[PDB]
Amino acid sequence: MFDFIIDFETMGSGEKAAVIDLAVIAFDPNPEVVETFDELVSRGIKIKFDLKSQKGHRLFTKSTIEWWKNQSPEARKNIAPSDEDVATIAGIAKFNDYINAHNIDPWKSQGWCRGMSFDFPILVDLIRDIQRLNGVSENELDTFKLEPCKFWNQRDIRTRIEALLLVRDMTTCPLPKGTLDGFVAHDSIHDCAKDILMMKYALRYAMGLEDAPSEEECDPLSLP
Amino acid sequence: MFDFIIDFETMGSGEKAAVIDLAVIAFDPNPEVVETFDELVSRGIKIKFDLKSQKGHRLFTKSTIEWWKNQSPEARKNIAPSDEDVATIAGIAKFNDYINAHNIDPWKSQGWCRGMSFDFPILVDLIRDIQRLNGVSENELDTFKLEPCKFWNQRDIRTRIEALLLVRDMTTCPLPKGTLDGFVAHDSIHDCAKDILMMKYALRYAMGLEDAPSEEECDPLSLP
Repeated sequence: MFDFIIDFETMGSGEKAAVIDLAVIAFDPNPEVVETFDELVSRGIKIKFDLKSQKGHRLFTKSTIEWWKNQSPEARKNIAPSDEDVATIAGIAKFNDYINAHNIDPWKSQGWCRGMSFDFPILVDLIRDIQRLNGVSENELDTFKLEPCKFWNQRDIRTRIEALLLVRDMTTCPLPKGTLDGFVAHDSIHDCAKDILMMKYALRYAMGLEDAPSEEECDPLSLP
Repeated sequence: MFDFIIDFETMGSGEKAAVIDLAVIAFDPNPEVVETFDELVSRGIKIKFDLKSQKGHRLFTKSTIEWWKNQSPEARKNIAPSDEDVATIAGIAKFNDYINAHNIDPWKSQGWCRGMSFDFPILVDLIRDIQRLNGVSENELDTFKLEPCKFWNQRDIRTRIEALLLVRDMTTCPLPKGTLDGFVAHDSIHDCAKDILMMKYALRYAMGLEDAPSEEECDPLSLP
């Protein structure tokens, strides 16, 4: 029984926000199982969307367009159009296929993102497109069976880590030295891998299966 | 500096969902203060929405209507129209007034709901309505200064309680005897006060400030 992480890059903010990419990784919640960076990254997939086709269908917020304009050249590159872009209806199909193929229990697994109010409402809006394509009226939408986890099993990453470490406003977690060797800063799959690791080590410390390293004794990439 | 909790009752699922009421309670995050049920309730407010005014504007989901059809008559009484009903712009104004009168810091306070992907997107869609009321286009909405907490300060109650107690899928917390004395079933404000109390004590049981009551020696309104 694996859990999973998801993370969207978008051009807007609400549940109809134009989506740039969607990274997802299944992982083992067992506190004594410490899945490493490389295997997490390898198990993960990145679904990349065709932005143009969402014009007229999804929401390009201008305060987000400008935000992207000011970001770094390598961050802007990761979000440029490429030949791997897929329509959103193809992307959500790929997303469901990954879940069905990766030991996710529809009733017992948990889904995680860095801000539940952001990724899950978009995810669900995309899954609702699956029913809209099949002619379902908006007020008759019912995606309870199509969703990758039960809604009461979505989980917020900021809330988890902050609660595990008992430090208000602390939503990252230091990892032992070299845990993030091979990290590429604007690789969607890596970002989810680091968040998976930070949540596992927070779980081990709060249980007492290892101790929090020092500032000079931990991978500096894990340090806010 | 207080934190706050919110909770809608709705007739719908997405961010456009038809709203029935909105309970909100400002409360003290500090562990060493245990505020009583009676003062939490007395600090809370309930905004009840006029359902008829939302027909054609907000989403009435068939399966949510059917789920309401099957609740007890006590639960359904809260749904019926009432003299205290307000238009959605009126209720979001009242919500903003309550937040402004109750020691909430925009940059530091944390907002709480049972299911971050449910209430906060509806809250934000109601606040967006303020900007559409001003003639702002959908693609130029920007509610960042209007939101009661910053988006990264939203927090999920299910994730919190489960993290503090270290039991997978345990989203309630046992309370010492008499803690819920006075609880009235299906009172929107009472439910939020219960959740504030369950979050506080879960923090205390994690910090060693008290030991959890035994399943026989706890308030039975806190059991699963």
